[PDB]
Amino acid sequence: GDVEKGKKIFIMKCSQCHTVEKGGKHKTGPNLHGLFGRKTGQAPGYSHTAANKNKGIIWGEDTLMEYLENPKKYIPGTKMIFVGIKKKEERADLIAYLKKATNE
Amino acid sequence: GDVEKGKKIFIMKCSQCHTVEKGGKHKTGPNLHGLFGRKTGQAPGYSHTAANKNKGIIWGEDTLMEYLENPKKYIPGTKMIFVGIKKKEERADLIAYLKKATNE
Ligand code: HEC
Ligand code: HEC
Repeated sequence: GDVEKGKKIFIMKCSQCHTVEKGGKHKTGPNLHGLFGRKTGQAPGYSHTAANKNKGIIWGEDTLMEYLENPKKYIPGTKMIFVGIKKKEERADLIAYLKKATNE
Repeated sequence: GDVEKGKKIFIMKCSQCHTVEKGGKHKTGPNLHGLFGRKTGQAPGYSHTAANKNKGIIWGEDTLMEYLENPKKYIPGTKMIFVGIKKKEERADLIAYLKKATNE
């Protein structure tokens, strides 16, 4: 994926509720630093729903591709109220950005 | 926005389900008094959906512009069954009316 395009998608669609940088603030949603390789619902210092804590999957490209297409379908009971990103290429670009931004 | 045009839009498209005045009754939808500056899904005495309670954003001009364009896109799971207002000028006029009427 294209990280430059992914950053723009993040700003447009996600930044209302999330930060990505190390030590970045929790907003409506959790700060996402450290996301990849982590079990669902373990953002440090954030109060997740039981649903997000109990999904049990490991965040990576494939599980994010599915979640971000339709969050409530993947995690019924989530408090993330976001319709999803329909286009596969857009999710791929977004996820490439997240992979970079949440690990630097 | 044009408050007088906004009032007409409100009567035509919204009043079947909503009141705006202080102490106004809940109908299908919540009374909207006090809307601006409030987090989503906090209308006093009204039973909101989890989705409207969890969206977690603050109502204001920009967030209402987006919500009213396509309610279910912004708040998937909403029980507000309303298509939206397509035209930006109409949304802006409506929102100007709401900003006045829900604060007086
Ligand atoms: C506010 C209306 C949100 C928008 C827009 C987006 N997200 Fe979100 N997200 C939000 C909340 C409230 C939560 C917690 C959900 C819960 O039930 O506890 C989340 C969670 C996520 C997660 C999971 C984090 C984890 O398990 O560690 C991810 C990966 C996530 N959000 C990503 C994300 C992206 C990439 C968005 C733009 C496409 C996005 N969210 C939008 C609230 C909101
Ligand atoms: C009945 C068919 C509706 C019409 C027409 C409109 N709205 Fe509505 N609205 C309705 C319901 C049942 C709800 C509650 C939704 C839920 O899931 O809990 C709402 C909610 C709103 C809100 C949010 C209120 C809040 O979070 O405090 C707003 C701002 C709102 N409605 C505005 C609104 C406007 C301006 C309308 C005309 C364009 C309108 N609604 C139509 C039901 C119905």
